[PDB]
Amino acid sequence: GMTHIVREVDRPGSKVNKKEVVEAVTIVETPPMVVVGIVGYVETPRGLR
Amino acid sequence: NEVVTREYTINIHKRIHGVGFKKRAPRALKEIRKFAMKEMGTPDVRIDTRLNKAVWAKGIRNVPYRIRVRLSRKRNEDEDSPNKLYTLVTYVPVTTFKNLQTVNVD
Amino acid sequence: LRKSLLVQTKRRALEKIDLKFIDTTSKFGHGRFQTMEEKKAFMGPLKKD
RNA sequence: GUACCCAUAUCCGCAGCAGGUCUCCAAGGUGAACAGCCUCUGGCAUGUUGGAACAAUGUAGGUAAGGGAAGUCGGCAAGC
RNA sequence: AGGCGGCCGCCCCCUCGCCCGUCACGCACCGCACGUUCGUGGGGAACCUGGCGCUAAACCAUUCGUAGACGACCUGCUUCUGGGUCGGGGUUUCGUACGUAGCAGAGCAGCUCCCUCGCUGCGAUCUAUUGAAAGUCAGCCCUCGACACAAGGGUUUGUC
Ligand SMILES: [Mg+2]
Ligand SMILES: [Mg+2]
Ligand SMILES: [Mg+2]
Ligand SMILES: [Mg+2]
Ligand SMILES: [Mg+2]
Ligand SMILES: [Mg+2]
Ligand SMILES: [Mg+2]
Ligand SMILES: [Mg+2]
Ligand SMILES: [Mg+2]
Ligand SMILES: [Mg+2]
Ligand SMILES: [Mg+2]
Ligand SMILES: [Mg+2]
Ligand SMILES: [Mg+2]
Ligand SMILES: [Mg+2]
Ligand SMILES: [Mg+2]
Ligand SMILES: [Mg+2]
Repeated sequence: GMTHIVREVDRPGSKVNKKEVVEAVTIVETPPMVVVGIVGYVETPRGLR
Repeated sequence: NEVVTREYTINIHKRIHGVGFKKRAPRALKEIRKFAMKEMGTPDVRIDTRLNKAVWAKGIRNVPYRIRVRLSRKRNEDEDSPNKLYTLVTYVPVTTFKNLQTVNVD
Repeated sequence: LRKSLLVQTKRRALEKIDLKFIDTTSKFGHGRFQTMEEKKAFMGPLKKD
């Protein structure tokens, strides 16, 4: 889903500086990646094999 | 191979969403036949004139949202169909709909 | 989520952000409240009790 | 001479064709009204097909923040 | 874009595995071509025997929506942390349901213990019950609450 963030902006030389800025912010659920396989590649003169 | 009878609260308002005004009440009875075929298992479904009145009591486009039904299964004789069992869906009225669930009726 | 294959500063990357407020209002419609306890403390008792 | 149709199916148009053809009877409500809308007496199965989904384009209908004719040969169409 | 080659220790054996000399034969098919080759050539269907083993997967059907003109794409299916239908909550949308009571209510009409807001009847609305009622996933979330369902079918597919 998507949410807001009321974010303080530490970027000098702007009207944005030292003010609260609300931005469109997404959320991506990322479960931990379980490792299974190993794949190796040989560099060929047509690409990778 | 049983003669069982169960009650249900089919929700036509959430089984129909996006059907036009001149088809909203006829598609409800195809949905009731499909629900009876899914629940009891036989393709032969006979709904009653009381259930016809209960569906068509408020026009074609103002379909009543939820209907208490009673599905009975019976056998067939006298040069019967290849489907020996048929679901006779009958209508039973009830004032409220809250806290009502599926009841196996003797 | 792929790592960026080019490294740039541009005063656009590696800025220490300061998170202040992240809204969790009702996205199923128009949101009116932040948390369940705040909604109950604003509305008070109902027919549920 | 005396049946029957007298018509979006008995007439004419090559046809059960959104075409054309002369008449009498006409109720209740709202309403000035034989206007428009809903009913009764009386008819009908939606007009030579049904089932599933609601893609583009189309044919009819309705909207849209701010500007209000700046588009276009022309306020054409639509709307007040 | 790999499969033959090299070393070590044995094995059934061979000292004619090759050039020089002697001997005698094997088709000498009597003039004739496509003959001798890397071939135990490439792949396809079967026949009988030895050993080692293998015991499935797609497509339809059904469901699903993250997809769809039709095809196509991503998905679920077990009897226990499986799915489905109702129900229950959470969220939301509109705005306070029917009934009840009122010494609220513009007022009006009737009755008599002649009534120190007297009662009754009609009466747009209003108040309390009432942030009430109603819908809420069909393309929202959780539910181990109640029911039934579950290995149930059809078509096809092998590499000397
Ligand atoms: Mg006559
Ligand atoms: Mg005609
Ligand atoms: Mg005409
Ligand atoms: Mg003609
Ligand atoms: Mg009249
Ligand atoms: Mg009048
Ligand atoms: Mg028809
Ligand atoms: Mg016709
Ligand atoms: Mg506008
Ligand atoms: Mg506007
Ligand atoms: Mg103006
Ligand atoms: Mg001008
Ligand atoms: Mg001009
Ligand atoms: Mg005009
Ligand atoms: Mg307008
Ligand atoms: Mg109402």
